[PDB]
Amino acid sequence: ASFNVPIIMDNGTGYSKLGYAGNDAPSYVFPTVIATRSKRATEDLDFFIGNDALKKASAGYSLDYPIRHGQIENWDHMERFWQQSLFKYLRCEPEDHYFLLTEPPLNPPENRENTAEIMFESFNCAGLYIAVQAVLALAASWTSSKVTDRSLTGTVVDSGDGVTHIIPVAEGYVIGSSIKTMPLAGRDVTYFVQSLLRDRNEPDSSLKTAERIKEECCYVCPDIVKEFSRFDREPDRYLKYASESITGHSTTIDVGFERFLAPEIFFNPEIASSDFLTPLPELVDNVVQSSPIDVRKGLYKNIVLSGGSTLFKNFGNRLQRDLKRIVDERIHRSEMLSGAKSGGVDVNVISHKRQRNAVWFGGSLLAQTPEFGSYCHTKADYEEYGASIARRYQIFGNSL
Amino acid sequence: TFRTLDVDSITEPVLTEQDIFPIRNETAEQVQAAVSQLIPQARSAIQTGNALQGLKTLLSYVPYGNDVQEVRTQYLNAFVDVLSNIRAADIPAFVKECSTEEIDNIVNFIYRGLANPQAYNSSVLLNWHEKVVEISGIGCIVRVLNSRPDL
Amino acid sequence: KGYAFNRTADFETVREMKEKLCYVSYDLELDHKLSEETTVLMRNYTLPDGRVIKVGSERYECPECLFQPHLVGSEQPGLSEFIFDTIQAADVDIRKYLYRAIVLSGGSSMYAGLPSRLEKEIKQLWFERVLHGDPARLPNFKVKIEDAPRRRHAVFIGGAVLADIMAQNDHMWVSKAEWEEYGVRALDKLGP
Amino acid sequence: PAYHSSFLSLTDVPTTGNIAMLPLKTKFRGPAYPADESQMDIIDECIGLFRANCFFRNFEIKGPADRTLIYGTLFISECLGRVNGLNYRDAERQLNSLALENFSIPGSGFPLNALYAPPLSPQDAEIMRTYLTQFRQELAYRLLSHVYATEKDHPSKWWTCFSKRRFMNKAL
Amino acid sequence: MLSLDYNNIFIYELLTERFSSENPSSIDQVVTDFDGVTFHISTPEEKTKILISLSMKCYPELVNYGTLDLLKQIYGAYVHEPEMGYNFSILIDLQQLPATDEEKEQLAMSISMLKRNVLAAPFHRAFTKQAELADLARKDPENAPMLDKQATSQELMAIHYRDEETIVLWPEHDRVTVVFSTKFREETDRIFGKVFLQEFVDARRRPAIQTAPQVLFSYDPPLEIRDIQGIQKGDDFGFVTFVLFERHFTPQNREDCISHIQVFRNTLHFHIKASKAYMHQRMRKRVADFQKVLNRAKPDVELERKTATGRSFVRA
Amino acid sequence: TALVCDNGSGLVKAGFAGDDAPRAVFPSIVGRPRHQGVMVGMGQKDSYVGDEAQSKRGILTLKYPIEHGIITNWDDMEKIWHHTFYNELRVAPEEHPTLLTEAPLNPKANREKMTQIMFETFNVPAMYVAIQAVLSLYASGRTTGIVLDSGDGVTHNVPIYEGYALPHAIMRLDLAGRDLTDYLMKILTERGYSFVTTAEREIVRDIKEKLCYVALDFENEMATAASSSSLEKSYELPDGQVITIGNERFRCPETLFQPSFIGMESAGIHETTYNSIMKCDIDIRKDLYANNVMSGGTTMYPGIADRMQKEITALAPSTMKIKIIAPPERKYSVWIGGSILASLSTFQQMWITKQEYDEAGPSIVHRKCF
Amino acid sequence: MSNTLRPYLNAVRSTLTASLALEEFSSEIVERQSQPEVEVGRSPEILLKPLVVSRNEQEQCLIESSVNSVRFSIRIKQVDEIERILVRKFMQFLMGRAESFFILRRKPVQGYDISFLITNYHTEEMLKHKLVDFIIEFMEEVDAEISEMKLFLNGRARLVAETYLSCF
Ligand SMILES: Nc1ncnc2c1ncn2[C@@H]1O[C@H](COP(=O)(O)OP(=O)(O)O)[C@@H](O)[C@H]1O
Ligand SMILES: Nc1ncnc2c1ncn2[C@@H]1O[C@H](COP(=O)(O)OP(=O)(O)O)[C@@H](O)[C@H]1O
Ligand SMILES: [Mg+2]
Ligand SMILES: [Mg+2]
Repeated sequence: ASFNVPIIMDNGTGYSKLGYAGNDAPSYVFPTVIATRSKRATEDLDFFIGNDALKKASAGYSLDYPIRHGQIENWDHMERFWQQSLFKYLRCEPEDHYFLLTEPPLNPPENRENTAEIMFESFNCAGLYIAVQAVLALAASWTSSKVTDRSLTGTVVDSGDGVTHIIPVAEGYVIGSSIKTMPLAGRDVTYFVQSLLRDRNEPDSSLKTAERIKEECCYVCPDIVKEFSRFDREPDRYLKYASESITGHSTTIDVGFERFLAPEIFFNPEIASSDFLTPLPELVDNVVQSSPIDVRKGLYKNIVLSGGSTLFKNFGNRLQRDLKRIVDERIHRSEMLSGAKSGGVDVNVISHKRQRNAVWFGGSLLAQTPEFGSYCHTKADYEEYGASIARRYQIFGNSL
Repeated sequence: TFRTLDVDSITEPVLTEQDIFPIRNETAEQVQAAVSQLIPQARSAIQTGNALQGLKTLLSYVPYGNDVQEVRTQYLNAFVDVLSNIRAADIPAFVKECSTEEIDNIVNFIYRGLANPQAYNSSVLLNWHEKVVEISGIGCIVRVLNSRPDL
Repeated sequence: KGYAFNRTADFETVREMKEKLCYVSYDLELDHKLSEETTVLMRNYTLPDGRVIKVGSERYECPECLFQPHLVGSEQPGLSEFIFDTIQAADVDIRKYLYRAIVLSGGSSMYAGLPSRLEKEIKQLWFERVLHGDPARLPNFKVKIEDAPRRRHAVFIGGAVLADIMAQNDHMWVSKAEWEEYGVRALDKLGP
Repeated sequence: PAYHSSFLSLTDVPTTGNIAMLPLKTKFRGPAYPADESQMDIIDECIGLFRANCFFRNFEIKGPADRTLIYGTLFISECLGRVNGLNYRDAERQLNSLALENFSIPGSGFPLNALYAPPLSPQDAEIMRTYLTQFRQELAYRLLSHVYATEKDHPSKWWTCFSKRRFMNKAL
Repeated sequence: MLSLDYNNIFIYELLTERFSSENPSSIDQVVTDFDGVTFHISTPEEKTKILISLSMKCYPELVNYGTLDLLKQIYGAYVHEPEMGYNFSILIDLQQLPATDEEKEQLAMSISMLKRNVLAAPFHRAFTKQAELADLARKDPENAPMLDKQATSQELMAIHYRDEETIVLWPEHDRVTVVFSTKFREETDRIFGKVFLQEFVDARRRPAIQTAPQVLFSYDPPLEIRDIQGIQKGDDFGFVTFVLFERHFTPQNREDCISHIQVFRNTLHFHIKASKAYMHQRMRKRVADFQKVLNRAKPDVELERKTATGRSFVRA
Repeated sequence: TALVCDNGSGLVKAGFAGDDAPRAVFPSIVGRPRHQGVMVGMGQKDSYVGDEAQSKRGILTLKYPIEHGIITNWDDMEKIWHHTFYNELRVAPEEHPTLLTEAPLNPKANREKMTQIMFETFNVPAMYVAIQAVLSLYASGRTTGIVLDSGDGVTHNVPIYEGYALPHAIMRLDLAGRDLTDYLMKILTERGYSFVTTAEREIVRDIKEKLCYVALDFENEMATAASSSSLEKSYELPDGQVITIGNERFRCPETLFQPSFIGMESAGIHETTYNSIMKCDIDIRKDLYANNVMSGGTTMYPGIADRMQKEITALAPSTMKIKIIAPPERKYSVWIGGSILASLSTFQQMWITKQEYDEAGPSIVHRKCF
Repeated sequence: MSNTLRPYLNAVRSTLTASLALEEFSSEIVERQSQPEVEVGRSPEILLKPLVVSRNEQEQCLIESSVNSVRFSIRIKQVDEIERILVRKFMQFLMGRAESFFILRRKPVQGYDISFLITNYHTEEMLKHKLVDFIIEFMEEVDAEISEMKLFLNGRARLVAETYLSCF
């Protein structure tokens, strides 16, 4: 492999985190959005991305998010997003560098195939590793890079903008049969905040204002009928949020029960959706109880949080208490049949200083390894087998 | 692991092409002599400018077999050389006077010619294909699809 | 593929979809070739909602968890290797009679091509583990899967036979008068 | 999940069709048995749960107490549709007029005629109407004490926002 | 983008943040650039003090062409001892900044512009020596041919600035000539790059851009570079020549001309990549044309009416 | 399927994409009681909509929320849209995309509030706003022509050549069937009959819809009516008393050809059509003249197509064939062409979607619906 | 385009239309299953002989045929390295859409640029004369499509040259 630093690109549904292996942060963290125009033809040169795309809606560009619900679904826009990432922001030559890419555990064979042909034929990268994204978020949880600080067994709950998935990993191996996914994350709680501002007919219900009300005003409560009652009993529970309009004037928004009812989307997904029903503490139980019996203590002892939509105030404490309730009720059913007390299991949900970008920090830490260039597809593999080299699922069991 | 071991190839032997098509009732040197008598007539008919009679005589017998590629390719060299020397205005009058079996042999050997363009001129074989299919219909190609694999 | 079926009512919908569209691949690298090189495996299914879903490799990839249990997280051997390890544990004098009558039963035996795959995969497993890859004796190994049309109901149809064989033999059944004096020890009649 | 009626834990409760004629605190005339004035009853429960329950899109009914809580939940959605822009006094007269006016019972345009039983006799229909009229008059009067709690000449926006939150996509 | 930025965008945004920031956090950031260049940005002793260091494989050649003198002239009191593994370094102290937002902005710009400032010294050496030769040729026009002939060999700069590009340049009394001994090693970029290099030279023959530097192209080397060490006439290099005349490096235009000529092969490389995204949209547009030729094989049948989620509908 | 809602100034016309005709067609009216509500109970309401307002009208003040193609009252327009979805079509609007319509040269805010109410009040999955005359050209089976569309509140001309609109040549005229109804009230007053209330304005609209017609030569018809009983005929009011009228039958529609009858300084609908053709580039004019497409209820008068052809033949050079296309279904051509458009497969990519509105706000309509 | 291609595309049309006499046929090697027999090859009596139609050494068809399936594969004109890149990538976008063009393969057979599989079901559910019209209209146009793409590539190489060279 080349001696140049690998380039790390976590392309999320909400945000892309771009940087180089071994740095103390991503070089860029900006929305996974493209601004596109809607006698020589140049409208495919005229686009913008990230923070510079958000500035272009008033100039008549159509904004789009080429990743939705965790999966790339517009390969024209994702190719233009990557070329602009590589040549504007990272300012790099693909021929000199190995790349770490990411996508959700479910992601189609078709997506890794389409990713490999853009990377090896459009850009001609030296080599590509498409990582299992929340497996990197386990490695970001270490107290330091030294081997004695590693905890190679843990459940990881990743919750970004587009999807939340719970991954069991034990001794560094991903138990792919036990992956659970909930199709609801940080964007669906924004659409719920937006919908509640809109039901009150508030002066502003733009998407940025609903987003900023999540980041600043929202938190996870114990129980929504007790918390609705606390919003009768105590008057300063309602906040006032000052927002500036697209046409440049002030507004003031009263923010109310969406402060607790919007983060409740994870703990009662029947608020968000007709199609998904199991709450996150029961969904994490289903991951560990489908997983092999000898790893269950290790998977409960280390439940790592990952992705921006896990950062709600009191989120890890609600998950820990509700999962500890599920776990001890199941252990006590067995103690009451057997007539003897167990040792129990400690359920620990872990929030940590790198939790916001744990996939990128893990990708950086794993791409720093001396062995890394041997796990990549090299362009010499792609010259023989084409994009079919990337098609086989890494995380799940394959037939053949 | 067991999944990849081919058991079917030894426990259930499949039909061979000679179970579908009857065996050739002539030896390799017997057919090689029969074609070696015809190729000189086919060459000679070009020199007298009677290439139409060159085809009518060459077409009176056809070699077949997986044991006879050398004489099959010599017969195909003579066939494409004969078809290349017939004038394009003579083709409609000749095709309508061929039997269904002579037509079947013409459309079979223009197909063997079209399979190897570095040896054979496709432009004359496609001109012959247009006129033979126009006059005798689609069923002559259907007889080539259905034909023996060692023609 | 982005579809969702998490409602308790939708489990019967994918049961009917599986039961209509799934089949057992006879040759995995061939079905993977038809799957990855071709669109011929693609099929449309209409849900009782009226929604239409597209299904392709999942048609052979779903029932493959019977022949490869690791696909559903199980460490057990699949159908062919579970049946082979069972017959190959029987005494030498009876192994032939067990291979000459491998009787399939129950609805999950009904996938298209399952008898064909099972017979092949037992011949193929005897060729690996008994002949060590020597072709010369493989034609002499006889296996016969019994694969009757009625076999989804063979337990009922056989229960209706056995219940007639013991209908007049009133002592063969555990009695209410025997249950109320012995309790659960009345069931010790029902074999070892 | 959603919140069910604590009164599903009651037994030998009077019933019509499959509504439970639960103990009720009220001053309106009708058949409902007087509850204790010191304890929550189904209307303190129904209004207390409504603004959580109207967000859920899935609900499994445990018995006739929940069929009663659901009819109340659907009628609170009707009241919050009727109440908007009114003074507290105009709202009391409008929502009593709503409560009193001729409505469909189960077994007749009723929205949930698959989940509720028809009245068990020609006389069961009259006891079902005379209960549901008393219940929904009390339910209207009690709701107004919450939506006009802090101010008296305009309904609280913290209650009017549920006026389009159609419980389970059903309405009366 | 139709054109590349000249400066490192990360260094510009980071310094524009830290020069404004109320509370600077620490940093430890290795940052790549084009042509194998790399930067290290860090706070190695205090959060208050940022060290920016450049690594560049041709820096020893550039020092022979007066680079340290230009970097001391540009960065002044901020110049620092080189960091280990880096060729040049600058220390900026966040409590020692200029008194205005506009001086802070042009300092954040100046430090982001550092790759093109280290690489500008051979071009300033050529422009300033052309002004000496211009004055001597203005003194005696019949001696000028001999001054130009000796300056073509005695005042030539070659920079082997990456392993598949040599930039060669020299002054003569009326011009600076610069030759890019240029190559694409990736085979699809060599194929598209032949079209880009051909249409580049043919563009300069059209009336609309006669105001530009003269351009010439070949694939043997220009006569005056044929014996420069590391130029090779059979080794798949093309040779793009620019003749900058006095009007292309006039005092209002020198620094833009330097910035813009250094990025030549980088704009060509970038547009050879971006052309694939253009070809791909050209392709999938006529995949959608060929759909309409297959759609005429679908026999016409009415589908049942469906809601937006695909559920069946029972009206009309 | 998708809803098509041609919410015009005088009639709402609504239904489903791919249907032969609109299955909901009702007055674009909200009615409110103007009298003492003395009997308690009685099935009384705070307001009434459409055919319910039109049948109760003797006790109601009637008002249209839309005038000259512009929504003037959004609270009553939401009341009308609610009546379309829940009462008249009997659908969940959150289950169906909706194709809406408006006249060209409308205020920008009309399109914005119309998209906002569809996504935020009616919770629609997707919507689009089409220009009404562009829809009417699909209903003609044509991809070139000039469409003269005249409804209740607005008349407009849109020229289209080979699917390209010429937006500089588009004409609007804020004169159509409501101005003709008001003028019929003003001239009925001269023969003896006063119609004054918003309810009596519906009686004289019904007189206009079956007594009135366009004269081929106005001054000859005016002289023929001034000298004979033969142009006179009668109508019966709800009260059973009879109205007889004569030259009022063709003087009312003549206001489309002579807007000065209502005090307007504008060209008539014939000369406005010719001025739109003459604003187009010289090569396209021949095919516009051969394709004058009539639309909307104000084009339903007897003789108006024969008059329009006579008048345009005098303005155009005699060297070419003027043709006026006036289908018998032209009462609904905007809705018919909306049901064509909403059923095309490329149009399924042209919808504004819920997700895309939520990301962009109501300004998304100006950069997607043209 | 068809004056130079006419003899060739007439031979392709005639023999593709002869070859599409397809039928429902279940497998003789697997029970309760049917497979496109040309694509599996496990029972040779229901394979018809593979036919090559050719204009040139570089411009060729392979027609492979069976009781229930035809596989049709083509080599297309690629006279320079630009066309080798442009053709390969255009066929990859076209085969990436194969679910919506139901008779496309997702991969070509080795040594061919694009490939088609027409099965029994396609001859039952689609108009088979319009299937062979789509094949021949694709073969008629693809050389004009690819040549126009190298004009667009030339036009962009001029755009960046003129934009670059005009800002000195
Ligand atoms: N403090 C916070 N509290 C709650 N949510 C947050 C917070 N900070 C960021 N988010 C949300 O996290 C999501 C982005 O997380 P990220 O991990 O970057 O998602 P992704 O990788 O899928 O794009 C957005 O919905 C964002 O608004
Ligand atoms: N037969 C008719 N004769 C004359 N006017 C008519 C006729 N039918 C309808 N109209 C008039 O047309 C107008 C309604 O036309 P319409 O196209 O539905 O308008 P809109 O779309 O703007 O609501 C009303 O003024 C109505 O009286
Ligand atoms: Mg993410
Ligand atoms: Mg109208």
